[PDB]
Amino acid sequence: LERFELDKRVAQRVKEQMDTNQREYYLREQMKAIQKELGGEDGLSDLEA
Amino acid sequence: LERFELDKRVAQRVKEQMDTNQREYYLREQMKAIQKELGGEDGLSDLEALRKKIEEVGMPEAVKTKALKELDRLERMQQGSPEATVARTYLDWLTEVPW
Amino acid sequence: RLELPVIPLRNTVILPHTTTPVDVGRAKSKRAVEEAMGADRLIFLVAQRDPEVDDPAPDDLYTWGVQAVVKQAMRLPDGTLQVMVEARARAQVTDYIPGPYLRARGEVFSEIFPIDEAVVRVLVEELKEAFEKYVANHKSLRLDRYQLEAVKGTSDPAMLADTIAYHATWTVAEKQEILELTDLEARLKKVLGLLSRDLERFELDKRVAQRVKEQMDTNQREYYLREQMKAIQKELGGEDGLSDLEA
Repeated sequence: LERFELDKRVAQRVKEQMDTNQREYYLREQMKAIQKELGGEDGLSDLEA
Repeated sequence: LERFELDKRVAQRVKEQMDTNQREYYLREQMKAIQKELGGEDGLSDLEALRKKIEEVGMPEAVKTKALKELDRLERMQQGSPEATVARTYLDWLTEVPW
Repeated sequence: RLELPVIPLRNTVILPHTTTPVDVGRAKSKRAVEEAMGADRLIFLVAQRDPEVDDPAPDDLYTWGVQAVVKQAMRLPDGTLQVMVEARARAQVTDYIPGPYLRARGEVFSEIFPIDEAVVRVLVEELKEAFEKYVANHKSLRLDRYQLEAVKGTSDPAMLADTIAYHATWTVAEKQEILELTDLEARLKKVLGLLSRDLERFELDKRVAQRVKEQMDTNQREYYLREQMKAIQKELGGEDGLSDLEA
């Protein structure tokens, strides 16, 4: 009973892992996306300036 | 009539100017919004406090702009690099001196 | 110029011809609502300060308010008294009564008349165009024309300017300022400009959505590229096993 209970525990856990990984991955993706169109994208340039 | 049409066109031009300027800060808002939902919270609003404290104190506008450039230079490595460390120090210096 | 008790709000500036269920959560402000029902069903909603006031104060109310009317006087004794109001039209405010509950000796309906109908109807049509594409483009709101097309007898363009501005979700401080505006089309230009700014945000969303889609397509394509390499390299894997076997 308890072994299958922790099987379900790690089942919800592993689904949360995929949910978390998808969300993390996606979040860093659109911050890359916003970084593509910024004045601060060019503001990082020092010797280029 | 020509003067009034010129005035409305100039007002519209300044309107798109300020709207796109706000669009840049909305992009900044969304980027900091990304930083909070990801873990770390930007060191619990580390640069967020810095940027606001700089630009809650009255600056010349050139100072605000070059401060934003030096701010966005913090996309770099910061482990002894004199390109984020000196940037951190310079940012804090602009943050702390009275105006 | 008459006493109507002012119902405090948190920050919501009630605009004319905008049906609003006002959730009066303060027990110090519920008495204003009860006096508004007991005051010939004549509400004088004057908006508080743009920041949500910790204590509704007479000086926290602006010099302009709206003379609303009780629409649905059902009872909710839950502490957060929900009153469904609709502002008849805006009016200016002269002097106040100390509270809470807040009251003020407000004034008569101070409106701006529909003047120069040609340009005004033209800008209202442009505003309704911007608002209709706002409704049909901004999925973040999806608010129908059931509070704008629902009002037709009072076709005052200030009423529509305050209704369309209400239908969108920019800052309500600008709604307070446009309620204090005396120019009919500067109200219309202000709503149209804020709608254009919102549509600029929306097209920015489309632009960044295109950037993220191309970026994920790029990552996917590189992933397929590497696994080909792995499907092009694994070609001789079996031979390696054979040489690693009897050979």
